[PDB]
Amino acid sequence: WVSKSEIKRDAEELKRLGAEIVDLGKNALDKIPLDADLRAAIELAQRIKMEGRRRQLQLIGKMLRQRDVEPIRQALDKLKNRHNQQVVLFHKLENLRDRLIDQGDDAIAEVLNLWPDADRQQLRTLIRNAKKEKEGNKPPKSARQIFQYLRELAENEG
Amino acid sequence: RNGRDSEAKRLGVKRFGGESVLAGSIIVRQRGTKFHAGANVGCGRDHTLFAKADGKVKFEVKGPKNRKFISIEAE
RNA sequence: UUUUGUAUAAUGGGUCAGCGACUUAUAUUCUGUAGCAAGGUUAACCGAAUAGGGGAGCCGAAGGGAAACCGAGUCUUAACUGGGCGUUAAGUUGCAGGGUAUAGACCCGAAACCCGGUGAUCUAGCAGGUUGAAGGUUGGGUAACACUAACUGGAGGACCGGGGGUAGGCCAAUCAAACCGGGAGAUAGCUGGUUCUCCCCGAAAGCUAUUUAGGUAGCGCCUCGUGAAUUCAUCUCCGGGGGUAGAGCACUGUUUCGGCAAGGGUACCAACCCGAUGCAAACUGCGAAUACCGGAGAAUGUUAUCACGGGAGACACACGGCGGGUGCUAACGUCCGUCGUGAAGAGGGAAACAACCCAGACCGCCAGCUAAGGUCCCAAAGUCAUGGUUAAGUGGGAAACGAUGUGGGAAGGCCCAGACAGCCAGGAUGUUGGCUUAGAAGCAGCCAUCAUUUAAAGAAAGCGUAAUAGCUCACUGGUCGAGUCGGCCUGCGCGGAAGAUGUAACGGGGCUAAACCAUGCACCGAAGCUGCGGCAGCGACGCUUAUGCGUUGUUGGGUAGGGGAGCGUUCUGUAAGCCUG
RNA sequence: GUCUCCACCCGAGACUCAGUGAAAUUGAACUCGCUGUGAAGAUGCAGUGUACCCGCGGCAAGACGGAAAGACCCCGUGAACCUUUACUAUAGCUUGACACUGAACA
RNA sequence: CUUUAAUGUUUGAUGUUCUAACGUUGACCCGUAAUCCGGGUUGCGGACAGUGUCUGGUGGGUAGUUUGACUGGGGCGGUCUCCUCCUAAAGAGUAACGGAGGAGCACGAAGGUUGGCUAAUCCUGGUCGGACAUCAGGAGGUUAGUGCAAUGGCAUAAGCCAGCUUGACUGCGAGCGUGACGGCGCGAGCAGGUGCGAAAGCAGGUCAUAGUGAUCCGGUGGUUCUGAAUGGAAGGGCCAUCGCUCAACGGAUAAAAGGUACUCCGGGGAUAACAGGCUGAUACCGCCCAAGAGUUCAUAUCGACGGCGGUGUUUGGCACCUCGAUGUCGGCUCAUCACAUCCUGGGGCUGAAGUAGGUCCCAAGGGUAUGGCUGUUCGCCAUUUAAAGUGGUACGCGAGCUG
RNA sequence: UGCCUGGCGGCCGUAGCGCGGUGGUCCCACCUGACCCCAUGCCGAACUCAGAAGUGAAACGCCGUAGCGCCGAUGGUAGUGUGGGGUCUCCCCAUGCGAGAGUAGGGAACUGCCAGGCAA
Repeated sequence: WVSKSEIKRDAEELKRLGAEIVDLGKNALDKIPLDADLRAAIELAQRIKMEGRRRQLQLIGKMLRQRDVEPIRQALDKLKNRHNQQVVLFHKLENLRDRLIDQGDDAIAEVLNLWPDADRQQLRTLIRNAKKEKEGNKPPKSARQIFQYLRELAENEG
Repeated sequence: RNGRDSEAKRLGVKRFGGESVLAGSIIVRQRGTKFHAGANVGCGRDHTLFAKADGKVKFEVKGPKNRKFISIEAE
C-alpha cells in the first residue's frame, strides 16, 4: 500500500527539483550530471515560456520519476550550500557594520575578537565618520569603507 | 475506504423481437456472450451484436448447451 | 418575507398627506405591422430647409475551404455506391414590442481602496525614567591630545507601566488611522421593496459540470407561435428477453450434526469432502406477479404526440404508502426507485392537527341527490329492528403473566349394579428400625416402600409433640343424591395501568345499552352531482365570410412563470371647437 | 469594641451627565382560568369552568417586555492587521563594467 | 597560419610621483556690522570617494495577492480519475463519509491467418516420490486455463500446440447505442495495396469490460497554402507525431504559506453555547420466571440467568420557532401538586412474649433544622428533634431580588 | 414400397445414459508394409499412402429392458398489480395473474432430402 498523498508529495518534490534545475544557469547545468535528452528538454523549457514552460517542467518531473535523482540532489545541495555560505558571510558583514554604526565600542570589541589584526584606531575613526555622516545626512562613505575593511579582514582570515 | 462506483456501461437489450431495424443497429449491449449471433447478425470485438440487414429480430434456442441466438428475418 | 411546510411564542410595520423604484444610449437576435422587391437604403453635408438634392457608404440576391483556389457547386483523398457544406423559400428600410452585452442599468442597504487638502486651541504629542553616542567636569596619562575610572546635560525616538504624527488608545471622549471633493451612486454568489384591472394556459426543487455546492451553463419541465403523421395515451390480442418475489442448493460461501478424516502435537485440535439442516444484497441447476418496449385492433382523450424559434421559472423539496441502503427493522435522523398530497387547492369528517378519510371551487338561487363520517342532545338525523356479548365506565390506552367474571365449541373419565359433595363412625397396632441406636417411632433424612383380621388402614401426606401423645387425610360402612373435576379455542372483562397549574388516556352532557359483533331500512351529511338563470376561452356544424350567432359539446383551483385583453392621470395635435361667474 | 484581624452604620474624599411636563412601545383589540393539540410552551385554536361596567393603592404569574441586523459560533475564490525560509516586486545594501575621471613613468 | 622577435601603433592591469577635474561641515579675503550662499588664494587626499545605466544575491523593512471542495456542532480524520460485483426495488439508469476490490501496465508478441490438440476434482502401480514433483490406465467433461483484482461468456472453444506474416496499413464509412454537450463505442460497405489460405473467408489489434488528459501553446517533417509594391526570405495557417499525478484528473493563474478571542461589514437555528416536543441502545423505579439461600421451607428478607410495565433525572439522533438575541450556572422570598409517605393516624403479616420492630395497604390534613466542606446542582461528616423524603414547573421565577 | 447402411438439416435430454440380444449381405473398424506422400516438441501414438487376407474384440445402427436422468399435467400453495380493513415492524378481504418441487402420465426418439446391398 502506497499513500496517494505521499505520491503527490513526491511528485511535487520532483517538480520543484525540475524547476530549480531549469532556473540554474549554464555553469550549474554543466556541473550537474544531466543526460543529453534531459539537458535538451531543460534547454527547450528555458527557451519556451507560458503554460508550455510549466508543462515541459511537468514532463521533466515525469522523466525524473523513473530516472535516478540522487546525483542531481547532491549537486544541487552542494551548490546551494556554497551559495548559502556566501550569503551568510554577506549577512554577517552587514550585521557587523550595522552594529558598528549603532553601538560603537561594543561592536569594535567584537570586530577585534573576530580579527585581531583589525586596527582599533582606524575602526574608531571610521565609526565616528559614519556617525557624523548620519548626523549631517551625508553619503554613507564611512559605512562603505567599513564594509570594505571588514571584507578585507575576512579575506585575510580565510 | 470503499465507495468507488464506476459509471454504468449501458448494458442490456437495445432492440427486441418483432420490430423492424436498419442495418448497423445495435441489438444487445452485453459484456459476455449471453446471446449469440445468428442469420444476418454480426458480433464485434467487444461482443457487440449488430444487424447486417434490415428486418425483424427473432430469438431462438439452439446448440447442445441450449444457448439463445439472435436472428434477423427480412420482413 | 425566508423556509416544502405559518397568526403561531421565526422577520417586519403607530396613523395620516406627499415623495419612489426595469427609463435612456450604443450593437445584436426574434415577433406584429407599412412600403419596395432582386432591390432596399441613406449617413455626413448642401438645403428660404420635418421638403428636395446628396448612392460616400451599408445588406442579400451563390457558396465551399484557414487560405490559395474553385464555383451551382466546393472541402480530406489518385476519386469514390462516398461523406462534410451549398440551389430547388426574397432581401431591405422604419415603427412598436420580447431578450442578450456594455454604460449606475430596477431601486436601497456595507466594510474597504486611491488621489489633494481641513490638519494639533479637545485629545495623542514638549509627561517621566531608561537604553543612550554627542558637550562639559573630576580623576591616570601626556608639554598638550586620544583613550579610559566616576558626576552632570540627553541626544535619540524609542523602550516603559492625517497613508502621518504622537488602552478599536488620540488627532470632533468606539481612529493599529477622522472628515471633506472626486474615481464612486466603488463592488457585494447577500437583506428588503418592486404600485391599476380582467381572461386563458400554467411546472419544479430532477440529470451532466463547475477553485463547485444557498450560484451558475446545457438537458429535464412550463408558456406563446410555426409545421407535421391513428402523432401519442388507456385497454384486448400477439414477440420477446430478466434473475426480482417465491422456491431451491447445479455452483460460490456460511452455522451445526455423524463420519472419511491429510496435516498438527495416539484417550487429542483439524484441511479437501459426504447426506441433512437453516441462510445468503454481493449463489441460481428453476423462476414468477409487475414493468420495458415492438406489430395489429373498436372505442374515447379540444393532436392529450413530435421537431423548431421567443420567453420563463426552477436548479434547498417535506409527509404518507410501497421495496430498500445506513441508524438499535426508532424517529417528525439521513440517502435511494415509484404514486398521492402540499409546495401550485379551500371544501366536508376525524373536537381542534400541512402530510389522516371523502372530495378538484366560473358566478348566482331560501331546490333536491350524494361521497367519507354520523342519526340520544349539545349539533342534523333511529332514544330503529333483527340474534347475540359486556356488570368491568371495559367502550373511553397500553403488554408477558395468574385467575370459580361471564355465553358457547370439540370432547375424557366417573355416572340410580345410585356420579361429586353433605349428614353419623374407623384409620387399630410390630413399624420405641436396622440405620448417624443422641428419641425422629412417617410427619428433615440413607431405607425397605414389606407382613395377619379384613366393608379397612400406609412399615406413612398435613396440623401437632425435644421424640411419645392427640386432631385430619390416603380408603372404608349407614342416609340422601343425580350430576361432578380438569386443560384448550375461547369473544367480551379483572391487577399489572402509580406524578406533579385544575377533572383531562370518551369532547362534554350523559349512556347498563345511548358500549361491541353481522344485516337492513331510510335520513342527515361537500363548493361532489343534478334543478333554473348569468358571464367567458375552445373545435365544428347553418348563416354571418372582419361579427352575431339557430347552436352542440367542452372547459373556467392556482404559486412562480408565459400569452392575450382592458381602465385611471400629466402633456402635445385634434382644440382659435365644447362646457363654463 | 481603644486596638488589633477584619466586618457594619452616622458624615466626606476617590469616580459616577434622567429630565422633558418625557420615555422605551404600539398592525388592530370588546386583550379571563385550566385540559389537548398546533412551524411543537395559546389573551385569540377544540372542550370545559369563572366573571356586573369603569376607576384608585399594592403583588408580579404571563404578554417567547423594551435598550445592542449576537457582545457566543460559523460562512464570504469580502475587507483590513500583523508573521515569513508562501508567490510576485520594491526602499537600502554591497560586485564589476561603462562617461564624469587625469598626467608622467617601471 | 602552431611554435619565433629587436624594430614602428593600440589600449588593459599592478606599482611610484604630481594635481589640473573632484571633495574640502580646512583656513583667509570680498557682497557681508551676514554662523547660509556665491567670487578669488592656499593646505590636505586625489583620479580615489561619489555621480547616471546595466550587472549579482540579500531581500516583509516595504507594496499587490493566495492558502480549493465534501464531513452526524466544530476541530480532526478520510475522498477528489477509470473499471468489476451487490447495494440498485427482475427494460435501462439509480445516490449515500456503503460493503469487497483492481487499475494510470504490458505484448512486434501474448496480434492475424491456416492446420491440429484439450485439465482438474481422485484412485490404481511404480527409486528418490510420501497427501500432493514425472510416467501408464481408469468415473470425469471445463468445475483447469482464459497475463492482471473481479464480471460475463469461451467446447464451434475466445483455452493449448505448429508453418508464414505485420491488416496494430492508407482516406473514409451509410447506420446504430450512449450521453445536455464536448465526446465515446460499435459498425455493414467503398478506393489502393498487402499477410494466411486450393476457398468460401479473416486480418482497421490483444475474448470484451479499467492501462487515462480535451482546449491554448512548443519541438520535429512536409505543404510556395499565405507571404502585406515586386522575387525571395522571415512570419502566420493545415496535416502526422512527440509534450501535462493540469491526480483539485470537464483541466479559473506558468507563479502563493498562519492566524487576528485586536476585528468590520452582509448572511446563517441551511448552523451553534442553553431551552420544549418527536424519539428509547443505555440508565433509573416496579414486577414475572426466580435456581437456591434463609435450622428446613421459593417468596419475614434476598432471590442467580433471562423476561415484562412507568420515568425520561446522564450517556443516544433532526433542530420543527427561536444569531431583527433563549443573559448560563449559585443563592434569598413564594412555592402549589403525586404519594413510589421522613415521620405524623387507621391498619395485615413473622423467625411480632412488650419497647423494639423488618415487610406491605390506605392515608398529603400537618409539618419535614443548625454548622465544617464547593461560586457550584450534587456529595460526606457532627449535634437535636417526629422528621430533617423525593420529583416537575423554561435543570422556576435577574418583566419578584442578589452577580 | 419395406429390412437396412453413409452423408446433410430440424427438433435438439419424452430425444440421453446402465443391462441383454442382434449385424458383416451394403457400409464402418482393426490390420500387413510404410523404404518411397506425410508425422511425432521421441515414436505410423494421431494423421496419411497400396491392399483386403480375416473377423465383428472395441466402436457403431436397431429392438426390449423403466432402472436412472428428463419432460409433464390438474389441484393446492408461496408470491404479486389494484382498492379497502385490522389487535398494522404483519395479516385478511374482492378481484386479475400466478409459482418451484412433487404428483397422473410419457419416455428406449421422431422427422425431410440425396447416394448404395437385399427383397419388391
